[PDB]
Amino acid sequence: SFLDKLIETKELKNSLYNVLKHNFLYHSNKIEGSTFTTEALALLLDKNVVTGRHTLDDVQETVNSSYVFDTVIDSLKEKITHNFLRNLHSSLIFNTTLHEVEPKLDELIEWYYSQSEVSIKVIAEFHYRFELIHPFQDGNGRIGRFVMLKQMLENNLPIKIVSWDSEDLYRNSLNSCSLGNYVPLIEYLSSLEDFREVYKM
Amino acid sequence: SFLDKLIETKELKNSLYNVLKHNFLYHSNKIEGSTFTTEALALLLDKNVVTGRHTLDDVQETVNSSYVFDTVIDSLKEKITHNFLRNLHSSLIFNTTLHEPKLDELIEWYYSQSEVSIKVIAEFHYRFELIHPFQDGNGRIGRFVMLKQMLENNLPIKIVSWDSEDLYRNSLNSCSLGNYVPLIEYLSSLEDFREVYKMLWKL
Repeated sequence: SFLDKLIETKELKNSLYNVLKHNFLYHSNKIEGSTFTTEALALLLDKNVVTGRHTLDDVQETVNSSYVFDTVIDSLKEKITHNFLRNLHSSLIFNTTLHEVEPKLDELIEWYYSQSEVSIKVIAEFHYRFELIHPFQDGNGRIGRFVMLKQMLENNLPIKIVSWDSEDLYRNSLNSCSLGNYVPLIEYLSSLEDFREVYKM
Repeated sequence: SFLDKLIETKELKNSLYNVLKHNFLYHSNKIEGSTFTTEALALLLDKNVVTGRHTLDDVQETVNSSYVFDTVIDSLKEKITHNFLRNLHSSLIFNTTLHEPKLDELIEWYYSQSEVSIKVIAEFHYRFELIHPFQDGNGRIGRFVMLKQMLENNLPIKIVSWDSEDLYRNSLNSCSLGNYVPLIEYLSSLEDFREVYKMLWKL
């Protein structure tokens, strides 16, 4: 019923859609080095206004992140494919200084769509394996987290947004992980509060 | 000789080229509503960094103005054509909320002239504004063409300034076909850019 509210509340101001978009894009972009503050990003999303000091790459990648988010929500229920992911990537790196993999990725995808039920463990494993394959030059973190959110929303799972911190718990969690051992990432994701339960109002 | 110095310093930073680019783009963009200050514009051109409050369109149009400027200088001494102007336009409005016979007559008229002067530049300017070939960006494209024509014929380089832009628009208003005198008086009122920054090229 949550997804229903997300789609229905899309056009109204300060809604579930806009809040989720803001938090997710804020943390996900801040991990990758965006210098947008919460108010600067909110201002950019809402009124298309840029404030504070930023590189051109930061701004363009941010705007692209907004478009990619919208594309991800609009293209829910779609099967994750390589050309799909490349569409998201090229949409993400548009107008920037950028302007063995396929079989392993296909294997990962099949593994994902062979599950009887999807859980935080499955999503986390998909995340680490996707990062391990590393199909793209950059944005594997961003694209990967987008896919992660997509998977969470599609399967009515609790919405956990990877949050930036001062000790870098996310990256360290991915590092401590290894093949066959995804427990640190699962612990990290479980550590995070459910977004559904934060803004239940 | 000014042109030679302009070309030599094209690749150089904090040079005559960058001074001309900075001033010209500053005034030409500020006329159209850009909120970039001189320090913000200098920072953006030199280090590719955005500061202060701007719309996305302002930023993108500014950067586009930089690229278009570079393209205009690189295609000096080249003849102005419809595909050229359309190229300038598409380069100008890239990634923004948006994205003929009379014109040919004007172009042929320009390239049939024995000599080019401020009178020809002004007449071409007003006629270009009158045709208004593009939906938007006509002022910018037009001023680019003006600068191109000035540079090609070693004419005095006069940059249409935002301080004077009310006088520019009003002089443009007083103009009519066959009468481009107010615009000529206006351009003559403006200081020659060459003679302002003599330290950079002269002696």
